[PDB]
Amino acid sequence: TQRYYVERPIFSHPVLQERLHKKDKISESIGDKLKQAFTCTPKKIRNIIYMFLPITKWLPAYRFKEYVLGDIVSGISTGVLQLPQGLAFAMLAAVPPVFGLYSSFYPVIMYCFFGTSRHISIGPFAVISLMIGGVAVRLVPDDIVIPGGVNATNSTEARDALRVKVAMSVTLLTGIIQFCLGVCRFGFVAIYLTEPLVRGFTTAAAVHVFTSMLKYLFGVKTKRYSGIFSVVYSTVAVLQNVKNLNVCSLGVGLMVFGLLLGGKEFNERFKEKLPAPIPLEFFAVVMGTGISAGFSLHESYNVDVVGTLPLGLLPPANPDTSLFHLVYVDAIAIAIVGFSVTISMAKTLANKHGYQVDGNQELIALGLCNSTGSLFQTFAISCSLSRSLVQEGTGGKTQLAGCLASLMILLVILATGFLFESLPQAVLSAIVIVNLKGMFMQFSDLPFFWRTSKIELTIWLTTFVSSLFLGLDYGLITAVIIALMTVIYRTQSPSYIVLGQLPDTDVYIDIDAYEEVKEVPGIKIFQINAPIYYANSDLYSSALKRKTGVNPAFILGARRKAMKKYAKYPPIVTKSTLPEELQRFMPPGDNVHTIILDFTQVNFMDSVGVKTLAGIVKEYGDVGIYVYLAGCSAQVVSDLTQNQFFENPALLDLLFHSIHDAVLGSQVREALAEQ
Amino acid sequence: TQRYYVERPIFSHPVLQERLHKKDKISESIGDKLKQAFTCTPKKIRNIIYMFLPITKWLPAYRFKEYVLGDIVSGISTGVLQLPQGLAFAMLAAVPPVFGLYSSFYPVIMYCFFGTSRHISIGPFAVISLMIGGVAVRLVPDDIVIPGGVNATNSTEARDALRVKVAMSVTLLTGIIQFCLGVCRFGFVAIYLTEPLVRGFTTAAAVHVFTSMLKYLFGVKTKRYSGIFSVVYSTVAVLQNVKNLNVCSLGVGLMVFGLLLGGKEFNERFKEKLPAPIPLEFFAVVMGTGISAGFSLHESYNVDVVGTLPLGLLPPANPDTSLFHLVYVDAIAIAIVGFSVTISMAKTLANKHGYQVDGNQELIALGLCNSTGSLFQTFAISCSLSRSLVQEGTGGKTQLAGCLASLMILLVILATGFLFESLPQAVLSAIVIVNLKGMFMQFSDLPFFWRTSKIELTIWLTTFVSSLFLGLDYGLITAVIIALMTVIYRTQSPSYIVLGQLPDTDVYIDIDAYEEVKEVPGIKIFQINAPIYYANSDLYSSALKRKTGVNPAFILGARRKAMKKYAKYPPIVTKSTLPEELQRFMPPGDNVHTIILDFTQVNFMDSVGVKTLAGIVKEYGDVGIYVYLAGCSAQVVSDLTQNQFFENPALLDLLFHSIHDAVLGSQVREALAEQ
Repeated sequence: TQRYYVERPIFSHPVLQERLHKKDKISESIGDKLKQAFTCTPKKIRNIIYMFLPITKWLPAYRFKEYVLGDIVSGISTGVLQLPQGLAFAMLAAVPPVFGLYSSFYPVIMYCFFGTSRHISIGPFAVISLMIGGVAVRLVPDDIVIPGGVNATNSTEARDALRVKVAMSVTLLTGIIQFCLGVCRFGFVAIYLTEPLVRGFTTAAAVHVFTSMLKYLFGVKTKRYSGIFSVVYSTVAVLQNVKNLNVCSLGVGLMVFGLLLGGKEFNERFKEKLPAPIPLEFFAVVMGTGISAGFSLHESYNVDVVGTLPLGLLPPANPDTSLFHLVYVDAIAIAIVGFSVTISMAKTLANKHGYQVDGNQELIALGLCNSTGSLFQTFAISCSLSRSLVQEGTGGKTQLAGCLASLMILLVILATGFLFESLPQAVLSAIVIVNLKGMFMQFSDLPFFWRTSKIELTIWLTTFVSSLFLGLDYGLITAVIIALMTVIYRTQSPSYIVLGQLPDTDVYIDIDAYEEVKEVPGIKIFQINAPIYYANSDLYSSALKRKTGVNPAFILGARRKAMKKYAKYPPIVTKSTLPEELQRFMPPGDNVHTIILDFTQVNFMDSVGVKTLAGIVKEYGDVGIYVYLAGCSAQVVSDLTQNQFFENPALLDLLFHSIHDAVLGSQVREALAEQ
Repeated sequence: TQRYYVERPIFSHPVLQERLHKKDKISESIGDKLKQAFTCTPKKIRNIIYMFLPITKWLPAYRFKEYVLGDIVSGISTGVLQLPQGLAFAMLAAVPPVFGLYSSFYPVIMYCFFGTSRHISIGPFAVISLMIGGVAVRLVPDDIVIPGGVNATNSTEARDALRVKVAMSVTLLTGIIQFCLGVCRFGFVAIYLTEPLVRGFTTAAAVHVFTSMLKYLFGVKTKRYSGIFSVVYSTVAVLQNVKNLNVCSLGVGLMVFGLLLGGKEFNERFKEKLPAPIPLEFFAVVMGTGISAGFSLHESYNVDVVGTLPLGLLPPANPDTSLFHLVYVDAIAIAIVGFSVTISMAKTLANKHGYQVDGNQELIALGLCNSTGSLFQTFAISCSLSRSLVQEGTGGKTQLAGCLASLMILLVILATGFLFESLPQAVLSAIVIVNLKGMFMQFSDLPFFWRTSKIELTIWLTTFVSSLFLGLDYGLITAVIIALMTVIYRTQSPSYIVLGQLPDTDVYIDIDAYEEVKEVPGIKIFQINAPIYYANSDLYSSALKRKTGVNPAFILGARRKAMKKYAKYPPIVTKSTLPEELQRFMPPGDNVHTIILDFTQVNFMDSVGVKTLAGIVKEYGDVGIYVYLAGCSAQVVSDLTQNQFFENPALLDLLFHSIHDAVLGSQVREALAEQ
């Protein structure tokens, strides 16, 4: 009507090509673009400093008026949750518990200096601690009888110190690997961690942490498992040793568990203006240690206890390097899983607040944290998932909440430690299990991805199962590979639709979707929303033949049967005119004379796709049906040209700019044929 | 001009949707389509019989007049090449050589009954024989001293028989696995074997066969290697034991090698009308055995010899099944690699002649061949690559060439065998090495895929290297995974191009490609030829901001700096009109008022892509720039709707049917704004 007036000639490929002339587009010194900048410009230097060491821009652009309160409250809460988590993951690392406080202190300040994620908290992260403990057990097994010299009982201090040394070596190697990956721009790999992949992976990690804390909650001594089917073995071992437990350890653990669930529900449900997310975990830990000490619980009823915490800050003893030959593989595994968890949580919390986390810079910061921690008697670190959620939800505006947690841990390690000596391990297990609630709430993503899109649900469930039953490392690798497989599947099951023309317009849409579209007579239009490549070409050809209802093989068979019933410079022609007897013995099907293949949606093709297109064109030409490509893009035209599809026959004339151009060209030649 | 006259109203999404009404499209009993056919129709029964047991259609549709000559000549040549190849692969399987003739006899007739590939020959295929020999060595090592009873020298017959039993068990398991995969429609996986993948894999297999035949060519006894870096270990072992060789074995081997190369060049170069591809290999083997016997070569100069061939056809002794517990994994590996090689060669020879090979039916036929062979004292089988090329090139029109080879092997095993007793292993090694020439000629694909397309070259080289250095099994798996990774890369590096309008038409093409396209004033058009999904969204957004030259963040910064210099039911609005002071202090850039995102090429999106589009629209709306989606397909519109992108705001009005519709709608609203 009033608008959209075109009045333009028929643009086949040769017409549009002769209409317009190419440009130069060849810029000089291309491919060596970054060689010739290398400048000492102040802006570039400040940008590099901002990118490597972001605290140069964190501090000056600080907003006191509200961030002071936000970070104060969030840091208080996150350090409160940090102390018991650090202790529990330390005792789970087969390392004396104070090294958990060291790991909760040093890497936090190092990340503050070098990290970019606003809402993140850095600590032991029990699965990393599990791998560290498995390595320590492997290198320093329990049965080792060392000639100490005093000829006394087999004190565990020597074995514990050897395990600590193993932890130092492996964590230093992970730090070095992480830094080396970070400088070499490996953080780009963090783009393959989808949202459902991250959700499933973190939920599997939460299930791992739960099944790990089970054995301390029950007060049961069981053999430590690590590797593949680790969670299954841990759970079955706990259930096999469900007998001979410690009834009082369960009593205190479940008591603090129930009171802590009640407190969390009280604190979340009854949210008001002035009330803040009270530090429940500190109350839990102080009541637990008070009950344990007042009732002599460790010596009366034989409950497992944290034990003695050697006070003071130890000097930076340089670690050994001769255990790398034995720990390189598990150092690689620890570094990979730590980076994956850190970037996954930093990204899923950056999505909520709209800021960009550089995966490479996260990797560099995490590696430097791990290395300096190894220098300062610290095992490997990562992002604590539950503490990250707690710091985010409480309103941590900057990294200063992490700093506040670090200084509270510093207070615990310098002044106190007399106090938390008599603390049941059940209290720590209950605290960790309760704080896994934020991770466990991610199971609501199953109905969501069921309604929204089942490919994302498949990614979620596959990541969850693979990451739960295998380790987080192998589970993560297989989950990423399968998430990438989903794209191949999505290009392997396209939507082949036959198009029909909206009357007296140029709009071509699905014939069997809107009933106001009547396909133009004697023309069939095919349309695939996928690239035509090796994993897709045969399906595309078969679908064309099936859906258009025009199979050249059946047509040739019909010609042969009709003939049977009748018994009563280059030499190139791309179109064999039909030498039929001009009879009706063939089935009275449609009299289609051309087929238009819509390549607007076809992103690319490779050699197999071009071969199958040559086959399609040749077959339909042999039967007597023209084939037109419509809307071929420059990428697709180049992919057709590189392969020997245009040996300059009248094949460059089969291409048209759009579907309507192809329809009009076919109608024009059909009218010309009647002349 | 004369044609292409549209004269149609502006079709935004709501206008086109209200113009036309949806159909039903809901067919009854959908999703259970194959439940309600289950017919005894004669056509369906004959189709099923043709599909499972194709010899029912091979024989009746046979064309004597030319296929008789073709199959006669091709069968003669292929059986001639079959005999020495069978013997060599048998002695390489750590199995006495006659079982090579059994393997060359029974599975060939079984495949004739059940196989679909016209141009294929079935035999031992030295790498499969290598895996079989490795399994036999593992289960029956050389050092085993069995109490035979005669208390004589440690005769190898008992050890050889135990190795044969192991071969029986493993090949029966491979046959069962292959059949079970074939019935369960596993042959669809053969669609992921690209052309370059197949070429690289078969060239790596040829290199494997060459390095395997080296040690028999040199007459050197070396430890057998199998597994990962197998070829490297075999070659380094041969070169380490390059000393203490057998000079006469090398003499005869290189003599027949040179004469055979000369004969092959004579036979191929001097091709004429009446001359046929003479059976060179039979002359080679007969001269070799004549020289070995006449000069007493095995006992005079100590050359390795084929040995005695126990005459006659052995009865179908049923194999044991208690070795499955030990050989299941290598049976799976053998079945996978055998199917991969068979389908790869059958497909690459079906491409030359234009006929379809059902991967599932190939798998079923190969499994039945392996199983019945295990019943008849046969080790595992596959498609011989060199013999497949020889049968194809000589002009094998049907499977009867395979039958002729099988009957010639039957003649060798029933009548002769007295003769080939004194045959040097060097002659067989030279024959195999010479016949690897067809596979080695595939190295010409490197310049071809260098000029044509470098993704295919990357697939070729990666498949070759991975399949050569790892085994064919792990190499094949990694090659397939990387070939699928290339599609992810191809969607991760699209061609972002800014479009410009061809004057007074509706054709929009690249601005910096043709210099006759002038972009419409105050509009920027962006265009990606890729899906917008998780691995692609951030790159797409950054590329839009960079290439269009319109970054909302820099624009907001410019507004803030201008303000600084000045110091001298639902509540939804998708477009924040600019509250500027109406001043020029901002940089004098373009005054773009809308950005049109071309989604014609966008095949699909997932949750991450829809999130980044919501972000893009929100950002540009906040700055004061409209964003229009142009050409969204039904798949993309559904992907936008499932995710909460249309919460029925004026967002369903941002979609337009085509680029020109979006341009005209933006110009219309801009004109209306001036009112």
